[PDB]
Amino acid sequence: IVRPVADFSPSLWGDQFLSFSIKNQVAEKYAKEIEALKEQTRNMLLATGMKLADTLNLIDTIERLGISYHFEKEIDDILDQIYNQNSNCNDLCTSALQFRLLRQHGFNISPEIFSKFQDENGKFKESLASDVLGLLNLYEASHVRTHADDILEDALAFSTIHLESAAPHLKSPLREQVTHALEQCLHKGVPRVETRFFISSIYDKEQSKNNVLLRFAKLDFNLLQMLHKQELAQVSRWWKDLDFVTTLPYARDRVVECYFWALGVYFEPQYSQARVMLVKTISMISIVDDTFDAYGTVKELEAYTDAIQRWDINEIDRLPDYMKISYKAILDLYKDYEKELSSAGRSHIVCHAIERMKEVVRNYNVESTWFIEGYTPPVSEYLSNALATTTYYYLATTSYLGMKSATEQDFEWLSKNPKILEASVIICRVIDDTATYEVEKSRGQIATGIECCMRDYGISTKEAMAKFQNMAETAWKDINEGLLRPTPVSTEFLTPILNLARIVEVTYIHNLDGYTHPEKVLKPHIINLLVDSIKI
Ligand SMILES: O=S(=O)(O)C[C@@H](O)CN1CCOCC1
Ligand SMILES: [Ca+2]
Ligand SMILES: [Ca+2]
Repeated sequence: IVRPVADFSPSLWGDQFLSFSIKNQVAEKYAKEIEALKEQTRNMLLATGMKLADTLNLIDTIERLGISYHFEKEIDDILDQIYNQNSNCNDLCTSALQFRLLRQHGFNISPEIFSKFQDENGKFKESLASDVLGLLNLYEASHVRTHADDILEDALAFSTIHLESAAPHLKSPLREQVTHALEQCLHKGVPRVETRFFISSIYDKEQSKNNVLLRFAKLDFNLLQMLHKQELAQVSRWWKDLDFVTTLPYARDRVVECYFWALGVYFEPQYSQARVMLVKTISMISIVDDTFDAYGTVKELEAYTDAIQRWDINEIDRLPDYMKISYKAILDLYKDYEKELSSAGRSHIVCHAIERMKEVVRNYNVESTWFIEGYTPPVSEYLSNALATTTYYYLATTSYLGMKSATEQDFEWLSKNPKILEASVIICRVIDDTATYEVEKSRGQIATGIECCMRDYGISTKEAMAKFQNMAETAWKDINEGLLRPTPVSTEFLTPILNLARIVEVTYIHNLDGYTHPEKVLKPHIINLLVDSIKI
């Protein structure tokens, strides 16, 4: 059997993450000062007689500084108050910020708040073109619309064209904030990534910065980073001891990139166990993906697929040696999961992730069959198979395993493919297909999403690209509506799904695959998040 030529670049990281020993002295000093700064900051939030604009800016700053997870109660109480008071009487900057912060937190504030800023056409008054802070907040707000917010249809185009026009002459760091925003809006960004940029590039350079907040933000960021580095070392040791690097050399070695993905889903200390479990899964299904894609024969993949469905160590003999390696590791990983959850009495819930893995692997096999037969399905049939092969139903389910307050009813809700999950899956599917179209067309993949789309509708590659973009825009409006209260499950279980969508946007920015090619996109992120501390 002549296998295909391996052409994945090695891990760019070597072992620089394998061993990290926390300096307990520094950690305890940071935590002790953070405790004091946390209380000071709580008192800023609870201060009476604050103006609306002042309150919204405080909340926004604390969120962008990445320290709002300390104040979920306080911030919710305040936004709820603001939501229920309906004092509609402000300027563009405050109105746009009010709208965004309320919507991001699930408060269904009416988009009518923007009507005073528009003419009879629903087009924004061009007289606002010289209000940069208004334009910026409108811009950010434009990204949180649902299907009921067509009044905001023009906001993105309007704010973008005038922000671009104004940017070169703005003072710093406002210029850099505007420029960054035009490239990466806050709502669709990975929170830690935007937080790192905001702290170091913007807030630290603001003449008006609050010193208590800056200090709090730098210490908290660097302390959590210590945890993230301990987690990544622990995960690096686990991966090294699997040695897929050598025994399965055909597969992408990207456990660091997988950790960045898990960090994007949640960064908070309380999700440490959830994070470690998740990254192991992303890493392992990545192995399986490359087994189907870039190594295994048709006959081999059939056997592998059927053994996964049956899920039993007795099936290993029916597999080639190299497939036995990953197959035992997969079964082992889930036994580890059950054991790790045993003391919380939550072992039983692991079955949900297992069934989603089986689903993924079934659809991998279908994808291979199609490729071998040279079959180009209609878009509907393509999607019925390729949505699961994003792995996103699977990763979302996996993300709940370590979350201590996840219940059976939460998994039951997720198992029904709720709308917010479906949207996140679609975004991953259509962005991936837009980015990887030309590469996979050269590899002979006649069953790529874009190809299917072209042949089905009889349209050019350009028009097919656009239709997929539309599906992405539709899906983000669905995610946004999916966050509005009342929510079908607690918000804590929506945020990972939202964050999975963000990860797509961030990983495939400027239409390239940053997971397969981490050097351009992911590498600076990983360095900013997991190598370099923020200089204090
Ligand atoms: O290279 S593609 O195969 O087109 C896209 C893959 O990166 C998708 N998987 C890989 C493993 O991590 C989860 C997503
Ligand atoms: Ca693949
Ligand atoms: Ca793909």
